[PDB]
Amino acid sequence: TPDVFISYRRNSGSQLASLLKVHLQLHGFSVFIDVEKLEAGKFEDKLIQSVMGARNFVLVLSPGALDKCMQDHDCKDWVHKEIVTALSCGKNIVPIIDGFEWPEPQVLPEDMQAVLTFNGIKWSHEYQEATIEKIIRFLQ
Amino acid sequence: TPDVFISYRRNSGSQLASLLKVHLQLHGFSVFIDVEKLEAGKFEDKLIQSVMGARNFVLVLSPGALDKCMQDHDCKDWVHKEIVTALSCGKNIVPIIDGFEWPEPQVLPEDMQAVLTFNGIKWSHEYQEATIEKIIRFLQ
Amino acid sequence: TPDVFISYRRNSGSQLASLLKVHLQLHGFSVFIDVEKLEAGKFEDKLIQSVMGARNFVLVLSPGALDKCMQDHDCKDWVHKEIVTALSCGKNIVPIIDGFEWPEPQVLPEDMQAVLTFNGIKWSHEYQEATIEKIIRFLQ
Amino acid sequence: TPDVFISYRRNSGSQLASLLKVHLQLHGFSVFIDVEKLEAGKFEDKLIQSVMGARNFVLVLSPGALDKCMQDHDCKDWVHKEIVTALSCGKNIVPIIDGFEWPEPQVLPEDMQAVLTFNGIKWSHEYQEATIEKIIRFLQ
Amino acid sequence: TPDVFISYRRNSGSQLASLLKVHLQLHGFSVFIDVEKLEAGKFEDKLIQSVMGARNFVLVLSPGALDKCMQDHDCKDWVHKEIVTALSCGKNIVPIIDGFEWPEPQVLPEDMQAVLTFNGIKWSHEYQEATIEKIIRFLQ
Amino acid sequence: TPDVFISYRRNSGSQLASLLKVHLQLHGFSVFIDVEKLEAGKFEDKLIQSVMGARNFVLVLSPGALDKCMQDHDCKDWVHKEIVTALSCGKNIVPIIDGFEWPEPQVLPEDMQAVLTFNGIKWSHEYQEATIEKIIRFLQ
Amino acid sequence: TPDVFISYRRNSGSQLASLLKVHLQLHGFSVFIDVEKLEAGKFEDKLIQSVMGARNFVLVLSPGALDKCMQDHDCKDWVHKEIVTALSCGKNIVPIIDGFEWPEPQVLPEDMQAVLTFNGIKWSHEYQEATIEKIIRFLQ
Amino acid sequence: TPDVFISYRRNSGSQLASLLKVHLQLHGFSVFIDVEKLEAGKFEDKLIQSVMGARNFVLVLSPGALDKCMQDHDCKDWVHKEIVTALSCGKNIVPIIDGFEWPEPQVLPEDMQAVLTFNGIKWSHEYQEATIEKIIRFLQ
Ligand SMILES: Nc1ncnc2c1ncn2[C@@H]1O[C@H](COP(=O)(O)OP(=O)(O)OC[C@H]2O[C@@H]([n+]3ccc4c(I)cccc4c3)[C@H](O)[C@@H]2O)[C@@H](O)[C@H]1O
Ligand SMILES: Nc1ncnc2c1ncn2[C@@H]1O[C@H](COP(=O)(O)OP(=O)(O)OC[C@H]2O[C@@H]([n+]3ccc4c(I)cccc4c3)[C@H](O)[C@@H]2O)[C@@H](O)[C@H]1O
Ligand SMILES: Nc1ncnc2c1ncn2[C@@H]1O[C@H](COP(=O)(O)OP(=O)(O)OC[C@H]2O[C@@H]([n+]3ccc4c(I)cccc4c3)[C@H](O)[C@@H]2O)[C@@H](O)[C@H]1O
Ligand SMILES: Nc1ncnc2c1ncn2[C@@H]1O[C@H](COP(=O)(O)OP(=O)(O)OC[C@H]2O[C@@H]([n+]3ccc4c(I)cccc4c3)[C@H](O)[C@@H]2O)[C@@H](O)[C@H]1O
Ligand SMILES: Nc1ncnc2c1ncn2[C@@H]1O[C@H](COP(=O)(O)OP(=O)(O)OC[C@H]2O[C@@H]([n+]3ccc4c(I)cccc4c3)[C@H](O)[C@@H]2O)[C@@H](O)[C@H]1O
Ligand SMILES: Nc1ncnc2c1ncn2[C@@H]1O[C@H](COP(=O)(O)OP(=O)(O)OC[C@H]2O[C@@H]([n+]3ccc4c(I)cccc4c3)[C@H](O)[C@@H]2O)[C@@H](O)[C@H]1O
Ligand SMILES: Nc1ncnc2c1ncn2[C@@H]1O[C@H](COP(=O)(O)OP(=O)(O)OC[C@H]2O[C@@H]([n+]3ccc4c(I)cccc4c3)[C@H](O)[C@@H]2O)[C@@H](O)[C@H]1O
Ligand SMILES: Nc1ncnc2c1ncn2[C@@H]1O[C@H](COP(=O)(O)OP(=O)(O)OC[C@H]2O[C@@H]([n+]3ccc4c(I)cccc4c3)[C@H](O)[C@@H]2O)[C@@H](O)[C@H]1O
Repeated sequence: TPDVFISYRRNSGSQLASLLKVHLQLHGFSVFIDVEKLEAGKFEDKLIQSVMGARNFVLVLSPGALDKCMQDHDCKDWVHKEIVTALSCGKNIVPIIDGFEWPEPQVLPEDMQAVLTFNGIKWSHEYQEATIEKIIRFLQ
Repeated sequence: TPDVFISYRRNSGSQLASLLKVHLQLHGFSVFIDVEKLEAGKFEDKLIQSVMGARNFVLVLSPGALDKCMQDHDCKDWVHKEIVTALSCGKNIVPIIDGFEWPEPQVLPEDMQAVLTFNGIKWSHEYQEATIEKIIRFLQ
Repeated sequence: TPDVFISYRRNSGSQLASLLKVHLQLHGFSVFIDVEKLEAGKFEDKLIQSVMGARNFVLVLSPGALDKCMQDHDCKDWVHKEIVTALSCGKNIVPIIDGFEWPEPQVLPEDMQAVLTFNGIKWSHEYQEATIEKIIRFLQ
Repeated sequence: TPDVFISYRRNSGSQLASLLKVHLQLHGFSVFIDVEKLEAGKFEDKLIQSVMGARNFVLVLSPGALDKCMQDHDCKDWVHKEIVTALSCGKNIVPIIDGFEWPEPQVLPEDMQAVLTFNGIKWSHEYQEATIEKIIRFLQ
Repeated sequence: TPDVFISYRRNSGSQLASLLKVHLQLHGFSVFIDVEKLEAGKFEDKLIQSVMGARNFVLVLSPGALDKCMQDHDCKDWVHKEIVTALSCGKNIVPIIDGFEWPEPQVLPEDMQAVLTFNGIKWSHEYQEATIEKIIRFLQ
Repeated sequence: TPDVFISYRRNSGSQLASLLKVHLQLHGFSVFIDVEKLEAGKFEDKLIQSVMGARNFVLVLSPGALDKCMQDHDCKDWVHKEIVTALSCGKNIVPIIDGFEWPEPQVLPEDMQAVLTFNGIKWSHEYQEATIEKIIRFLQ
Repeated sequence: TPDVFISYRRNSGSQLASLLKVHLQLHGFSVFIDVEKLEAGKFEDKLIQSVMGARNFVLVLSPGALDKCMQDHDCKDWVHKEIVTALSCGKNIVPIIDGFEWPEPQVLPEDMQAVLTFNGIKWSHEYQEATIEKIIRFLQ
Repeated sequence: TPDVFISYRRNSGSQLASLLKVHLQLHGFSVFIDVEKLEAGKFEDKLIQSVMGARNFVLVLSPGALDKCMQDHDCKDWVHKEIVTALSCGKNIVPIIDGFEWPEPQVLPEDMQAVLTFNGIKWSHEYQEATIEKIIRFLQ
């Protein structure tokens, strides 16, 4: 299974996730993204099983990324699902912040709380080689 | 039996399906379609045993192709019947999306909810060369 | 150089226009379509230039095909603009008819009304191969 | 000297501008971007002196990328200042469409209004591989 | 193990905190600052485990540095709970004074009230060479 | 003579002026700061001669560093008096940004307008080493 | 422990207290002033114990010295707190008067009234040696 | 003859000046103060002829040390008479600042405004050892 798994929001952070894919690949990482690796069949059994098999779990944080996860107690939203699988399996979550404004824990569901307690990486357009060299530092 | 069976709405996807049917045949994929092989008076007992024979099932989801299917408990709608044999027989469904908007699962009857859970291909009018490849990779 | 220049409306004739092209170029003709052969630069020069360079002209009709062409007295529309260019030079126009309501000439621009007298070919949902012989016989 | 020169907005097209530069380099192109090639001194000379120095001119269009270019007849904006240099010197202009909604040519100033007449390349998230080869196809 | 551990507010004590780290390091110390040594994973378990291992404990005070610690009886504020673990563990608390005002001791939480009863060092910009030597003297 | 002359506002840039002095000294540069190289006598003669001496000119732009320069027609403020000297002799100006609100040129006196037209470096607390690496690239 | 303890009011007696130390020091006496001998750790225990260990006790009575001791029932004020420890251990109190006019002690707490009954010493600028020499004759 | 001449206001500078005198003497500078040297007879030609002989001219600037000199057009004030002799002879002036609020030049007579343009020394109660060391560098 690819080492890094990238979880993003389609209508908010598609360009960041694709830039993250390219730099990591040039540095010897095997990355998974849905618009490249997802194929024929039912798409539920491939997202959940692919998250587990990847050592790292990059989460792209872009403005209003977790708005749909709000009040999603039933666990229908597909960003709600992905974080839950990463926590329970205990992966190395590396949130990348790009214009994200953090809320307070009581606004989100109870299952996906531990993501807020992870050390993220600031994405900076002024010093990118420094931001990229830092992300590679976190990844295993 | 034909490699690919095409299911489309008569008053919507007729043009996409015909455009879709030709492209596959140029690539060695024998294709079945009603307007070319449907006769003999008793047509039910061939068209139902035409979707069983072909392993690949294509559901051309043109805008509002499921409109006349809600509350069809009798399952009289023809479009409803073809997919059922695909789900009952566990076929390889490859939906092609052209402007469709996905209703919530609770909307449509519970019987046919399976088709909503299959990864689908978005037909691109500007990059038609790459869209043809992605369909090939999905089809068996 | 191009031999057949195809005109259509992207909001209704996209699939129809795409289907026509594949057969004509299959038989050995040369075809120009915007979403393929159009190149870098300014296009208003190229389209009108390409329309002239094509001995054959094809028009695709469809409901809403000329809704935007109505009251285009300034010749800003691209369907109206390209039709007259071919019309003036006596280009071989081969219209294709579709399911739409025929509007009376007065509403449409007077200069463009001259194309209505050409011997169009109706598109058949059940005799697709029949139309290919009829249309390709019009060409050289 | 540089071969390509990328213009964009820093609050809407920086992720697409960064992804665009990465791919161009792998294919042997020398892309100029501000956050990398800009150094010490007065930047109004190196930017302009490099706009006219590169054969190709690339512009990234994003949601509302030209509003700061509207009614700015004073020419104080820099995306404006870069295009006129490319429009005037007759470089190869390659717009990229990423959610852009085209305005009618009247709103923008006169010296910039000829950019709307070029042939942009739609950015597709589903078919990024086909998008890049097109851009390279345009670059010369 | 880090010899020193700097606890500062981010929005006002970062310039003082970073200058301290440089001067302390040149004398052979091993300072811990979050932006340099905090890495991948949940961060709370790391610094609390790093302060406990920190022989000393520089607390940069800044105009309103402890503004956010009043009424934080929950022990959630981060400057707040950082001090408590060193009072609880009985470390060498060395307040650094740069523009700070001393309020009534009642308002602060009772778990951290012992912090106001320590000998502080006043930072001076006219005599920086002299305030650095005094800091190095307070460190054991 | 030295290599760098550092200008700041003592009320807000004192920490960033001392942080940038020690880093630049460790790289083999000679830095003039007012509270170290300034001895006894008429300081006006020494400041103006020190600005003229060092080839480089670093200006620490912090929140409001140019507020006192507004309406300074008489040229009495001392940060203003140093910038006019640097521009006139054509030195190498390297502004450093920190929380700065960039103003419209008109507010500042006409004498020192050219400072805003030089390329600067944004000070980053998370990526400080890359920032210091960038400054050394500007310096001569 | 010191041979003499200096208690003063920092907003008045600092300059005098600094002149007392530099004169008692030259006569062999060992002195405790807070600005130079107070160091790492908690300070309250060190200054209420230094009064105890001190062999002599000096109270610099300067304008406004005992204003803050007024109605200090809790004995928080350090000028108040340092006297009581001096009286309890039977120490020698040698007040120095510099423009101080003693009040009625009814208002003062009954635990401080003992100070005024001690033989005071007046500081004379004109005849410093006479007052310096008398102070030593009192230091026993 | 004395090498350092101390000017002070007896209602404020008496204590600091006496402190400043003792520290200077221990380092080997023959200092001149009125209470220690102003002999009998007529005192005008005593300290007016001394400052000229003394190379350095220290001036204690306690709160209101030049508030009586304001509008002293008659040269009556004795602090005024000493600055003019120091300036008019071109001596080395070393102001010592203690709780001073620097006035705007126009408030003072033109004869002695030149004393404000000398690099003064800020007296620090916490860092007197550095303060005293700094004066030694400023002396000659
Ligand atoms: N005895 C008779 N002989 C000849 N024509 C008859 C007839 N009775 C009725 N019609 C006509 O057929 C229409 C029903 O079609 P529609 O009402 O539009 O429904 P859909 O568009 O949803 O279906 C779209 C999908 O159905 C599958 N399909 C295939 C063959 C079908 C046949 I043969 C008959 C009916 C439905 C069929 C549906 C096909 O594969 C396609 O892909 C009626 O209106 C009549 O004009
Ligand atoms: N069967 C179907 N085939 C084609 N298109 C369909 C469809 N059903 C629905 N749509 C349409 O596609 C949109 C998706 O956007 P959303 O529903 O807002 O989801 P998100 O953007 O929040 O999550 C973003 C993250 O989820 C993971 N992911 C990966 C694949 C997914 C698929 I395939 C379907 C639905 C969610 C998916 C989520 C992946 O890792 C990604 O990075 C829907 O809205 C529909 O318009
Ligand atoms: N002297 C100074 N030094 C450092 N930073 C300064 C600064 N003055 C201002 N800022 C800050 O930098 C931001 C720039 O963002 P904007 O002013 O909104 O420009 P845009 O993003 O709209 O245009 C996008 C296109 O402009 C070209 N470009 C390149 C470099 C530029 C620089 I350097 C300054 C100003 C405009 C520039 C425009 C480039 O080719 C790009 O492709 C401002 O807002 C300030 O925060
Ligand atoms: N400068 C620009 N670069 C890139 N994309 C731009 C753009 N400006 C606008 N769009 C976008 O492309 C869409 C298409 O234009 P539409 O307004 O929908 O007109 P139609 O599609 O109905 O007519 C169809 C008939 O016109 C001929 N044709 C060919 C090429 C055209 C181009 I290139 C632009 C506009 C109209 C064109 C019409 C074509 O060969 C056929 O025969 C617009 O809506 C914009 O989303
Ligand atoms: N899960 C997340 N991952 C990444 N970034 C996140 C985040 N959540 C939130 N932010 C962002 O980072 C900021 C932190 O600054 P603040 O929240 O204002 O705290 P303070 O400045 O008041 O206290 C200053 C003292 O806190 C200690 N410290 C150290 C590390 C911390 C981390 I890592 C996260 C949150 C607080 C921390 C506090 C440190 O030792 C320092 O000395 C927030 O504001 C968010 O913008
Ligand atoms: N926790 C803290 N750490 C560092 N600095 C702190 C601080 N709290 C406060 N300040 C600062 O120090 C000033 C004290 O001024 P005050 O409290 O008004 O005292 P006084 O004016 O009466 O004159 C002084 C008299 O108190 C005895 N003394 C000696 C040492 C002291 C120390 I060390 C701390 C507090 C009080 C002290 C009192 C001394 O022996 C003499 O007799 C405040 O204003 C702050 O700027
Ligand atoms: N004939 C007389 N014999 C004896 N004592 C007399 C007297 N007439 C007047 N007083 C007394 O002196 C006071 C005026 O002192 P103040 O009003 O405070 O003025 P200052 O503080 O500026 O002076 C201090 C600064 O000036 C220089 N200095 C040096 C010597 C001075 C003398 I001798 C007299 C006046 C000012 C002098 C100033 C000195 O070197 C230092 O630098 C009056 O009240 C009388 O008690
Ligand atoms: N003769 C005197 N001796 C001692 N202290 C005096 C004094 N006169 C006045 N003060 C006091 O010192 C404060 C200075 O702070 P400010 O008034 O805000 O000035 P700035 O912020 O502009 O300075 C930031 C930049 O100015 C240059 N610089 C260098 C040396 C300066 C000197 I020497 C005096 C004044 C301004 C100077 C500015 C230097 O290069 C630095 O980088 C005033 O307010 C007075 O309280």
